[PDB]
Parts: sequence; structure tokens; C-alpha cells
Amino acid sequence: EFVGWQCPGCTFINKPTRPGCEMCCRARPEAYQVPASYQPDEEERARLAGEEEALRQYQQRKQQQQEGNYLQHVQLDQRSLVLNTEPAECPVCYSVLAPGEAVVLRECLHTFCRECLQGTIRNSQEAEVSCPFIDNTYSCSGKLLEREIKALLTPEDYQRFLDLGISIAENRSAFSYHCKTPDCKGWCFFEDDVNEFTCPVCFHVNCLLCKAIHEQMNCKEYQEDLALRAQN
Amino acid sequence: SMQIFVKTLTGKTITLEVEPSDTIENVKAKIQDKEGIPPDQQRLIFAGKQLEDGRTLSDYNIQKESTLHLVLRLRGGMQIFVKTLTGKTITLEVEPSDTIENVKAKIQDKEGIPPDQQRLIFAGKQLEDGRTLSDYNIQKESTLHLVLRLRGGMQIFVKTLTGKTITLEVEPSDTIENVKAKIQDKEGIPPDQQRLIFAGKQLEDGRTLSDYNIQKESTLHLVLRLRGGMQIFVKTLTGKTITLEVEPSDTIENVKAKIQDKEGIPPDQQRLIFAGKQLEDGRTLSDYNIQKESTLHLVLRLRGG
Ligand SMILES: [Zn+2]
Ligand SMILES: [Zn+2]
Ligand SMILES: [Zn+2]
Ligand SMILES: [Zn+2]
Ligand SMILES: [Zn+2]
Repeated sequence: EFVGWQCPGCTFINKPTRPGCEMCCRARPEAYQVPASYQPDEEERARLAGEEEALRQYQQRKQQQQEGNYLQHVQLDQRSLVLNTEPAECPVCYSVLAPGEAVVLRECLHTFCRECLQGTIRNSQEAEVSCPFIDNTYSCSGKLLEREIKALLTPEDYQRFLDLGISIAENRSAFSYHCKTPDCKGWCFFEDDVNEFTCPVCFHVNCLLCKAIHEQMNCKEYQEDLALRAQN
Repeated sequence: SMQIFVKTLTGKTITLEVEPSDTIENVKAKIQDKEGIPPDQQRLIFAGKQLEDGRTLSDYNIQKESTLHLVLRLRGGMQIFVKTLTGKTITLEVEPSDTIENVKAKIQDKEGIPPDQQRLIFAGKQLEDGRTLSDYNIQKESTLHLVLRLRGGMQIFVKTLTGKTITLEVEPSDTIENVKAKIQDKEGIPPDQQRLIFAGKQLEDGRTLSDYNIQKESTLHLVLRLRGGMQIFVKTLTGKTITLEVEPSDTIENVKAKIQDKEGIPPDQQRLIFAGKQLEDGRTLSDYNIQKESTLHLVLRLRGG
């Protein structure tokens, strides 16, 4: 009726807390129950201490993975474009792309050439550029961020991109009025009972009634001059 | 003279002719005579305890037809304990000169685990196959951890922005908030800023894998949003560009109030355009996905009075 557990393989009676037999290394049978009465001696309390420290050090190892892994995810917000770390194949090109020569879209995670994305941006009829990825399951509905678009385009094309965006909103509103100066970008929104729009670009005063610029005339003088100059 | 029995771990019964005056060394030399085992590798167990070399069968009160139990132990060997994440503890006989390679082979012999699937950790550091236990200062009754390569089970894969592909272990009952927490456990990414995408579908936390019909070996995409201080550009028709400091939770009303502070234009005279759309005062910057370094266009209503 001893306190310890006898080893079924070698008959050595082991201390209750030991997981393996001190003689033959056999595991403590799972049926055995350790009495709470037992106090571990200097050898067992030392072994349990080393076990709790091994667990303590393993747990702080996993926390360093957690914090180390996370900082690399935050690392990639330091730049606008995210590049491929492995070789990638462009779903539009079919071109092979060495690491650092393809762009990973932030909203989609699909990887493309800089060249095809440039045509995809310049050919987008919507102010929000979609990812051109298409497979047999789905078209990707993710959008290229303006951060990524600015870094992908020449400054000329980036400015053309912004101009198309504001003109998309302008075409959408039937309450918009554009400056009648040629090639001028100025335009405004119709306020009720306002008949003159002084454009902030050309500084010419647009008459909203005639929807034209007649600064040296009034509306009737301009209208009769207009019909007189344009006959058939 | 009397006869006693020695039982081995292999299951053999050995008979010896002995005397009470024989020491335990003498009994071990008799076993060496018959079985060829070095005496300083032998351990003899009687009455559940190990017999010391200097004493006699008479001192331990070993009589005729007594049965001794033989255990073999390397004279310069020691025991170490390898702990699994399952809670099981494996007890190994090792030597300080044994390599991590050898320890893996010992774990395979005892537990049937291939060395392919064995990662051993001592004092927080993973052990390399060519180095020895003494190299890592692994001493008698030290405690190591064993992490197995896989469970099989159900796995899914999560590719990330950094190119690192993650492998997760889940069950079909698993809430996506759960899978977001398991990504948080492995990568530290808070779950509130995770966007898990399968086949172009944004996955919502309440629903689970089976309800999105996502089976094992699937590959998902992890997109991360962020709530933090950002800088946006508001651009007039003149090309004037001011830089604003905002948060994604900011309203369009909030942004127009910032423009009023910087340029003196009242919000009722302000119309903001982004992505070919006029921005509604009630909605937020997150609602329009207005992210970092975005350009909002500013068109002023027409003054009159
Ligand atoms: Zn045993
Ligand atoms: Zn391409
Ligand atoms: Zn995409
Ligand atoms: Zn103008
Ligand atoms: Zn007029």
C-alpha cells in the first residue's frame, strides 16, 4: 500500500509525481492517480521547477514570434506599393516576374505587372480602378488605392487620372455648370437664383442664364448678337 | 549455495547460483558471465528498489527463489523528459554527447514519430540536428518540448500582404472571428483590422466555414484595414492642395469643418468629390474607403445674397 507508483515493466516503485520510471524510462500508467497528500522531495521539486521554467520559456518564445511577425506586417505600410517576395505570374501578361518586379494589390492580394496595371488604370472608365483579375469563380471587386495608382503612373497620367475622376462626378450631376473658356477646368454647382459664376481659374464671369460669357454685354444684347452672327 | 531468478525487460528468466555473502557486484558479474552484459550497465531491482553494489544479498534479505529485475542503463547516460503540447511526457535515456539527430531517432523508436515531424525546444530555443545535448547545456532530468509538424485534420491556408502563407488548423464549426483569433495568435494581428476573403467574398465573423462552404486545404486572402491617423489631400479647381489630418472614423461633416478652419469656407458652401462621387455629410471616410494619401476635390457653391 505504498505511496508511489510501481512500474509495470521493472517493478521499481517510483515517486508519484515522476512521469517516467527512474530505472527503465517507462511512462507512468495513466490509471495511476497522484495523491494530493504527496509532497515532492528535492529531486522531484527540482524537476517540476525545470518543467515550469521550460514551459515559461516556451511561452515567451511564442510571444516573440507573435510580436516579431506582426511588426513585419506593419513594415509594409512604410511604402505605397507592395512587391512580390516570390516569383509571380501575371494573370494578364502570363509573364514571369522575379521578386520585386510585380505589385501585390492591397485590397485584393492579386499580383500583377506594373505595365498591365498601367493600362488597366489608363483604360478604367470608372473613377475606381478594379483589379483586372478574372477566373471561373469570380471577378475580383477589389479596388486599387490611389496610393498604388500614384506610384504606378507617370505624373502626367496621374493628373489625367484625377481629372477623369472629377469629370465623372461632373457628368453625373445635372446641376453642374462648366466654364465656357476653352480647355478651362473651372466648374460649379447651380445655386438657386444665382445668375453669375466667376470662374476661379480663368476669372471670366460666366452668365448662368445664357450659359455663356458675355462680359461686355447684357443677356439680351448677347442673345440678339448670337442669332445675328449664326444665321442659317 | 542457493538459486535466484533475474527477469529482463525482454521477458527472459535467468537463473543464477549465488550465496548470501555475494555482493551485488558479484551477482552482476554472474549475469555478465551468462548474458555478456557489462556489469556497470546493470541495475538490479528487488522489493521495488535498486540494489547498491557494495551490499550483499543477505543485507537486502534476498532468499532462495527470489526474483530480481534487471534494467540496463548506460553508465554515463542520463534521463531527460520531452514534453508535448498534448501534455504527454516522454522519458528518454540520453548521453550528453548525443546529437539532436540521435534524440529524434530515440523519440521515433519509442513513440513512432518520424524525425521529419520533430521540432525540439530547450530553454526557448529550437535545437539543431548536428549539435549535442552538452552543447545546449542539457543536463540530467532536463525538460524539453516537442512540437509536431502536423495534425492532419482540417487545414486552411491564408496568404498575406508580406507574401508569407499561413497554415491554420480549424474545424467546420469554426466562427470566422475564431479563425481571425487564430491568425491573431500566430501573427499578432488584432482581429478587428482583419478582412478575410475567400473567392472574392468578404467573410463576416458570425458565419462559419461550413456556412461559406469553405472546405479543407482552402486558401484565403488576408487584407488588413487600419484605424489610425492618416493624411488626405483636398484639391481645389485652382490646383491648390492642402493636407488634412484625419481618422477613418471622421465624418464628411468633420472634414468640411477642418477645411473651414484652414481656408475659411463654410461647410454649406463645400462640396467634396472622391472617386467620381459627391460625399455625403453623414457617411465616414471608411464608408468611402478613403485611405492614406487620397485626393478629395473641393467645389464651392456659388456665393450670393
Ligand atoms: Zn521501470
Ligand atoms: Zn502583366
Ligand atoms: Zn484583385
Ligand atoms: Zn474658367
Ligand atoms: Zn446672359
